[PDB]
Formats: sequence, structure tokens, C-alpha cells
Amino acid sequence: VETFAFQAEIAQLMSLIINTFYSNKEIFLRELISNSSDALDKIRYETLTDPSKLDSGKELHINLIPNKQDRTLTIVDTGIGMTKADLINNLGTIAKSGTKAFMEALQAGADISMIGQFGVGFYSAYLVAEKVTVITKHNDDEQYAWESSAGGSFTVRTDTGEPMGRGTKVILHLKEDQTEYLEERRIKEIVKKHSQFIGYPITLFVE
Ligand SMILES: CCNC(=O)c1n[nH]c(-c2cc(Cl)c(O)cc2O)c1-c1ccc(OC)cc1
Repeated sequence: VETFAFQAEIAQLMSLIINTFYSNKEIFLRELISNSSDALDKIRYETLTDPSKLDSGKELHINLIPNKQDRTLTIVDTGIGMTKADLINNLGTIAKSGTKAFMEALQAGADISMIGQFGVGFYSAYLVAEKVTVITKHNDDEQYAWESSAGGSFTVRTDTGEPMGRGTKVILHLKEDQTEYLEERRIKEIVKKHSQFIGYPITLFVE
């Protein structure tokens, strides 16, 4: 297990997400599904010129898996995935510059729900999660698990035993008071409200 420090601006963005009073928490799901869609577009685009990019899985989809017993909500996609280097470099985002633009925007009237416009929507997972695990497999690398309970650091390790083939899985270990996000009717409402036109099938698993 390797332990990394978040760059200062990311640590500050995370602290802001965790500590700012902001009721409209549900937007985290739209931001994660939007990230899954972008990654799925990327593998789709690569496959248009190289069909073999799909040998690791032809199906392009997003699954939402709540688990009341573990208190987790997991989002799985069969997108391009990330290499170990992408994971370390802020989950493939331009987080340092994005965070600055997000800050400047906040001071100009913007609210937390606009996070995705600054390329750092991933971090909105911390509105509802005490811990986030990102398991990912890209065609050019092995399967890795990134993890962070915030606090200024994240870990990266090799992941084994449940190979995914290709894609990203985001496991949200929910805060005690945010279990509404495990409820079928609540998830469906949020998907319908914010993710109605996503170009990939979104399957909500039942328990
Ligand atoms: C190097 C190519 N890989 C990717 O771009 C990628 N792969 N998986 C993801 C991904 C990231 C998160 Cl946070 C997520 O919730 C879902 C994803 O598929 C992404 C991804 C990375 C950054 C993004 O910034 C908006 C959006 C999606």
C-alpha cells in the first residue's frame, strides 16, 4: 500500500466540501454518473478506429448498486478506466487548476452544485461519503484500488480477486446520516431529475 499526500489545493477543496453547510447533497450522483459517461465516450471513441480496444468488454453501461448492510452505494461503469498514473494524478482530472477556477467562481456567486463545470465533480462524493474507494482497470495497466477518507491523504494498491475486465467502480462508504442514498425510490428520483438523458443504460440494482 502506497500513501500519497493530496496537493494542498485538493486537500482544501475536500475540506470545503466536507465542512460547508450545503443541503443539496444529491448532486454527487449526477457528477459521478457524468464522469462514468465521459469515460464510456472515451473507450467508445478509441474503439471506432481500433475495435480491439473492446476485447476487455463490449458492453458500455453504468450500474448503481446500493448495499444497506455495508452502507455503500457503488457506481460501476465499463468506460476506459484509469492507469495507476491517472489515479495518482487526481483521478485523471486537472484538479489543481479546476479547484482554483471553482474557488474564483464561488466568490462570484456560484454554489457547490456547479462543481462539475470545473472538472472536479468527483470530490462531491465527499458530501455523502466518509470514505471513497475507486477500483479501476484500463487496457494498458493492471487493476488498482485508490482510497481516501480525506484527512489530507489517499492510498493506491494493486487490486486482486474480482477482476473487472475494464472500467471504474466508485464505492461510496456513506456517512451515517446519508443512508437515504441507499433507498430505491430516492436513487430513481435523483437519476430521473439529473441524469435522464445519459447515453448509456443506467441499471439500478435491487436488494
Ligand atoms: C485516462 C482516461 N480515464 C478517464 O478519463 C476516466 N476513467 N474512469 C474515469 C472515472 C472517474 C470517476 Cl471519478 C468516475 O466516477 C467514473 C469514471 O469512469 C475517468 C474520468 C476521469 C476524469 C474525469 O474528469 C471529469 C472524468 C472521468
